Amino acid sequence: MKRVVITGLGIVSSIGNNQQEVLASLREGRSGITFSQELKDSGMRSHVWGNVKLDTTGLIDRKVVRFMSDASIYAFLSMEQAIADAGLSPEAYQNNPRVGLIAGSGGGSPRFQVFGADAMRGPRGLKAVGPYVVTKAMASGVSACLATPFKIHGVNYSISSASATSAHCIGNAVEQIQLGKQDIVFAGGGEELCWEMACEFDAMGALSTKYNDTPEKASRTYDAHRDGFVIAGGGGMVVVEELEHALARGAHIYAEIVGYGATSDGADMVAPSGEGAVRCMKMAMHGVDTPIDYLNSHGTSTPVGDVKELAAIREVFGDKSPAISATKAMTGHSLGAAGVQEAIYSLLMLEHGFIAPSINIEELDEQAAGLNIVTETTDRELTTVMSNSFGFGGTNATLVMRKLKD
Amino acid sequence: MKRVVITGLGIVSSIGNNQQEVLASLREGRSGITFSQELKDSGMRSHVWGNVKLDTTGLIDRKVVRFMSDASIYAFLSMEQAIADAGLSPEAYQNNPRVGLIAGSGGGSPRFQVFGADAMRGPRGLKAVGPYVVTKAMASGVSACLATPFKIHGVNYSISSASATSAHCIGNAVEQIQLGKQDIVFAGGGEELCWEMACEFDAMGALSTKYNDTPEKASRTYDAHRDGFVIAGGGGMVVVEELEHALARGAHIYAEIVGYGATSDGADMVAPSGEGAVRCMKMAMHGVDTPIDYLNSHGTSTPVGDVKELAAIREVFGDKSPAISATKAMTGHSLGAAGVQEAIYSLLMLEHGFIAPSINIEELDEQAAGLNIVTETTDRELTTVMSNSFGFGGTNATLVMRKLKD
Ligand SMILES: *C(=O)CCCCCCCCCCC
Ligand SMILES: *C(=O)CCCCCCCCCCC
Repeated sequence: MKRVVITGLGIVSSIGNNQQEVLASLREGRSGITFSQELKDSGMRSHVWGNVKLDTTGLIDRKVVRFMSDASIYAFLSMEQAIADAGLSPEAYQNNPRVGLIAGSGGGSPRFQVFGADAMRGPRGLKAVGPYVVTKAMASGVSACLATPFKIHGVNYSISSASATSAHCIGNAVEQIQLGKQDIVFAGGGEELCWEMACEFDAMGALSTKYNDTPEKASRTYDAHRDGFVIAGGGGMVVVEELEHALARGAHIYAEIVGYGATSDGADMVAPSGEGAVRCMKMAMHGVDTPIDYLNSHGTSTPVGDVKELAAIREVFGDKSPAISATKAMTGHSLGAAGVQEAIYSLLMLEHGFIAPSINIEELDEQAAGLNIVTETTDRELTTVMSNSFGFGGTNATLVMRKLKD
Repeated sequence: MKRVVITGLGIVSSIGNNQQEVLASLREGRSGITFSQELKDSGMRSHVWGNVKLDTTGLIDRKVVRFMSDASIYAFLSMEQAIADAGLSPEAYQNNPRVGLIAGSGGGSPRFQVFGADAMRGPRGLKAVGPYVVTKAMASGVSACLATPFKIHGVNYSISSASATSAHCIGNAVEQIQLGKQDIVFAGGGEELCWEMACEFDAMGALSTKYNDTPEKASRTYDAHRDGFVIAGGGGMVVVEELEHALARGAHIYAEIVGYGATSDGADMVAPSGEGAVRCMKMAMHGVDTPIDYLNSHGTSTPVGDVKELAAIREVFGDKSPAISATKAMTGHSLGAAGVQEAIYSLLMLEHGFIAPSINIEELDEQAAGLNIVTETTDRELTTVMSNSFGFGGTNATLVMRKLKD
């Protein structure tokens, strides 16, 4: 029954360590992809990634960071930013039963799980493993490592759904507020970047391997010669809040979440059916009586995936399709963190009135003909935006956000 | 607004491969803990575990099982049982937008995450890794691997929260129905059992190590000489359904879910605060006009944990406490699968009118004095039952289930 808005955001990504840096990159169509000596040394074929350009050493208290893996660290930093951006003080959100946290990652921590196994097999056994691997490697690490130090008393758990992970976290947060159980819920996620995890993707042939010499051109959603996505890492968090509660404290409102769709393909384990995406987008548009001005597609730069989504978009919008752009062309695929980060990019476009470009399209794919895929930064007042997130196992999520009247 | 009931269940645990075996074990007070050569050979101090005594070979189609890890296998078999028990046919739950699945695991698959890293570092590299490690190792493996083959079209994702994982999955399923978004939601989870995961717990001193010579006595919740929990694996699944929809199809109803609590401690990373549990139980009891007849405790058999929960119980019920028993004394701690399996044990006690015994208590802990702890199988007509699930990161979940009027 309650209305839900976003009143704060935080982000650590391949194209910026805060929203100011991210805004700059989006407007310039700047790539965050670099060559990775780590991936190459591991024996992989894909040697490019969207890495976080930031030394996190000493940014978090020793007694707090000892339980964390990179996914949790990225999410933590993003939350600190979100709290400051939202203008919330400790006395308001801490030890408050009406304030919760829903954040997750797609793979937990392959790095620390492998570390533990490797240590256990050495001559020092248990002594070499140490007592902190469980909180670093458990699937709920991102929520557990944040809810505790931030003194959260409300809901506390992680939602995981591969590449749709953080989108579902935001959606579930919305639901908690609509149910009247929470007034504020920090929602987002994080994902570490390491060969331990990346090699499994390369092994299934999902990663780009043809552009290692020109890193910034590897991620090329919609380009006729795309050859897989570029793995990335990072984190993001947004403050989901009940409308009256936000207005009562004089919060800055970025937008209202007016639609949330969550569906399942029930078809293929790794490829989207398209049919599920159609139902997801429609579900998210139910009751939304303003046109979608911009759509931030899932578009990972894969042969099948890119066009399956475009086909879904055509069926949903008919001859009234919105401006479209795939920011992954610039940032790479941050997996579990993709949902929240892309929701954030969309919010920035909505807040500053511009559409970020879909870069690296040298030869548009035949199946993309006729659609308005923006390839250059465009100034334009936007009112309603949509963001898609699809994951392995046929899990779909769509979020629709709209400016609040006045 | 909608009322929610459980119309089917499935389970694969250390004390039974279906509800018939589980029921017999609960009544007899039979342990499912055995000696593990695998754990001993790995270099661990804890050599006992609650293993699934079932050969799963050929129980799942080749093309489907190739994408799964053990957690998914256990959950899959549990879902098959639940579907048959619920009396649902393919046309009833398949390709139906109103039917979903919410199931998870606490750690995904440490075994396959390590396999991938090991294979990659060998002479075959990517070829040895293979194309199936991602779906086996990703945190959402359990939901992805079930939703796809069972043709699920509704919600599809995993909730993870350490030892409260599958309890939150059931609670979220309840919310989806209350929101009127789904008519049926399969909820539960699974967890693999392997040294790759167990050694990290031993490394932090969380597992029992003093009773390897007498495996069946290692797990002893509330006993003065307990020394940590006994790790276990397995799966569970329940059919969460809207009341009218269930009645309309002549379904057998085990009970109605009349309360669901989800809170956070915001205190310690590994130990429960007690305060969070109090708030969680009170939240789940709100509006419930009948007394709690039986409480299936979290009780993992750890020095600190066991008494913190007892203190919370005492705070909530005072001198009028319900009958209490920790089934983990029999089954071991199945981590991510604990929530749903224990909900199932509780439903069986409600359905068959008996209280399972809290075994292995040779010297009751002094802090348990004055509480109604049951140590002998006791026939008694139950009407309302409660089950607690707490996890690392201070995450709490409580479910309250009650019989439906006549
Ligand atoms: C998006 O759907 C692509 C798949 C993301 C899965 C989450 C990350 C899993 C890492 C597992 C490492 C072996
Ligand atoms: C319950 O809270 C006890 C902790 C369970 C955490 C989930 C299982 C994580 C295993 C993988 C990391 C070692």
